Amino acid sequence: ATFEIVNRCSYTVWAAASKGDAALDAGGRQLNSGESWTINVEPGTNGGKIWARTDCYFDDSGSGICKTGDCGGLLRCKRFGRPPTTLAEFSLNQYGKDYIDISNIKGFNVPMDFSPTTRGCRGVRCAADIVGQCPAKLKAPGGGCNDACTVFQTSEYCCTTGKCGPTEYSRFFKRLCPDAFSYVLDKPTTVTCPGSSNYRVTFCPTA
Repeated sequence: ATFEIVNRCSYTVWAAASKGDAALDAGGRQLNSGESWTINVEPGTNGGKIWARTDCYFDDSGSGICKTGDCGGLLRCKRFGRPPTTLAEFSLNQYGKDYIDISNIKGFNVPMDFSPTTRGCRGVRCAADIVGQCPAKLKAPGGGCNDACTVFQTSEYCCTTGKCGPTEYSRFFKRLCPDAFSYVLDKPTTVTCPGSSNYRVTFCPTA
């Protein structure tokens, strides 16, 4: 499958693509404002994620650190990123279908649209100004808005019992972005697309 990753932000993002134990395609790439990166994601991929990283410092070897979404200090991500990270999440070719969503469960850093290229399903978007509205206690020191589980590390927020409901902090994200997951047991906002669809992930969407 094809995923076009497009940076329409006024700032650079270091795009990342991983399925948690491995890179998808090259795993990461610097996208200056206006740049795009088209990757191939293998059919059958489950638990794939694409996200933006902001304010990265990499040396010539591709090692360093990002202020949001850092993946083990690498330019080319193999693992998932440090919160806060707006997440484009997908599993492909699952019983004939693809499944896509956006999640704020690990916080929000960059506004995102995640849409199919085909007409056979809809896209989803979380592009409200969550960082500008972020409650003080959730503000992340390098930018972005942490989820409450990251900040407080209690079962109320982390759902580590498999038993949790909405909170004032999940509702902060959910009201701003109803189409994104705001906590683990949120009413699902996963979209069913035709199997073997192609997609576009847009940072700072306007269309």
